[PDB]
Amino acid sequence: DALMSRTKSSLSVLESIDEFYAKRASIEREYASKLQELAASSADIPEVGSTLNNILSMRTETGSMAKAHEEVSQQINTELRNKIREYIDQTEQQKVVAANAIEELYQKKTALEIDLSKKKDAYEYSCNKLNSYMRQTKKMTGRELDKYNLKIRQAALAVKKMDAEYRETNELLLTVTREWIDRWTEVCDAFQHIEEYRLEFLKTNMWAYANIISTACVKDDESCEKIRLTLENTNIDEDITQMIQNEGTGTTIPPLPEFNDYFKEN
Amino acid sequence: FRDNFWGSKDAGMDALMSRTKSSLSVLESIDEFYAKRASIEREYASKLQELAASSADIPEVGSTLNNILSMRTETGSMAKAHEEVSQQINTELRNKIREYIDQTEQQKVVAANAIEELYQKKTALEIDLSKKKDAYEYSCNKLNSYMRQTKKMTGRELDKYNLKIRQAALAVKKMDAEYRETNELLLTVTREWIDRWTEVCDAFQHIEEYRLEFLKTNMWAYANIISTACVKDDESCEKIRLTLENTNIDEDITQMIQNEGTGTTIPPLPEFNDYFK
Repeated sequence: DALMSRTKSSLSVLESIDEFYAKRASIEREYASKLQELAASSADIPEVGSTLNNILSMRTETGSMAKAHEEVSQQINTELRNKIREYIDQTEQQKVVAANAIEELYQKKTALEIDLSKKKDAYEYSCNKLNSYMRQTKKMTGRELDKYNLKIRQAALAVKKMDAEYRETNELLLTVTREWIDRWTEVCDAFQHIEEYRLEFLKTNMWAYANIISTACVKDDESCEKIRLTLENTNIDEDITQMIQNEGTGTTIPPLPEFNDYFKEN
Repeated sequence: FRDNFWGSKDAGMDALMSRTKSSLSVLESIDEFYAKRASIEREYASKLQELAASSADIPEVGSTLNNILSMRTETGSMAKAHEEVSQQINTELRNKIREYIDQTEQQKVVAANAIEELYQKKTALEIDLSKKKDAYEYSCNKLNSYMRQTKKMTGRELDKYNLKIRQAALAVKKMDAEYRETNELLLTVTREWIDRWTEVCDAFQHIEEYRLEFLKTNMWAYANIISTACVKDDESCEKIRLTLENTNIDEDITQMIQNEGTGTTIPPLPEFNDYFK
């Protein structure tokens, strides 16, 4: 009944899925965030002049350009902060090994001492093989072939010695397993501890996953509220006024043609 | 208020002809800015609904299967959220910029229609009035040269003076008909030129007080097209955390180990008194 394969297969499924979570986090920033982090800030932030002479209707354009960039400073944070959490999968994907390679090899050694001792017991099933040949002497003595009784002594002394083996191998193999019913309950209990705390790790480390992106959502949303604030301070009648002084060409009327006379210099 | 755009002759028109070409260069720079932001977000949703829908079969199952899958099914919510963003940018935002681009160029013709008619009519007279003042002040040099030579060479002789009255009629001729008249055709044109030009400055001022309000109301749409995604993403975050509060530790009740009735006493007892006794 080598059913340690079932509790040892539970360990094959604790790291083949932890790999997926760490693969997902490792992928949800290079296949998701290496785009906005890069494309938003990098491809943007030029010195292309807004060329709006309006000191105010220009505050809102750069405000839209700035908050495009103060939106990307927040997807970079997730790219950083969430690849500084996948590094907590390895403090479980390899810390669990500290909790499952210590009381596993220490339990393997005893688990095979049983295996050959029982094989030594089934090998010492000769108490039966000489009992079979003992009875067949007694069976054939009903015919009385006159000194089979000497043979019967032999198998009688033989049976005595060879069950003294069987009783010896049986009491030993008894406590070898009686001390394995005990110690196997300790791996049953220990595995149910760190296969129950792995779930608290999974749940608590995934609850801190959305709280890592919910920050990102509230960041750029709060930054979008800043594009509407910069967009409310605009007062237009003062704006063209400020813009006229720049592009102003002339304020006095083009004086009219007057008829120049003859006595100008007479 | 925009009366103060007169200047010398053509500075005003060219100062106002550069403002429209610069104003148009503001909106097209704003238009393209959406196009660049558009495909950026469009690439964001491509990868996400790729990443979300690229599901695979792994030994996970049970009440913890919800949370892991909750994470996969909310990366497709982001894609849907940010595809709408880019969608709302090229369909609504960019296209409505192309609206005011064309509406205004068609309105920038109606405003100043006959400006070059009067500007060139005013120039024709300006130079032609200068052609006439040119002759008038050459016509008076000769007269002075005939009334100043007679000044030093006084009337001490007997020569017919008809040189003066012959050319005095010229001075009146060239002056009156050709200067006091084209200086009055220029006046009536000028007084209308000031009128029409004053109404063209007023007409673009009104246009400029729209472009500023339009840009504000357009970028306000831009801000709220993004806030659409932000609350969508934020709401789908509690959906992750709603499915994490649903997780109790009973998934280890999903047991596969074959036990509970095994591990017997095992003191093998073949005494071989089964029959033999």
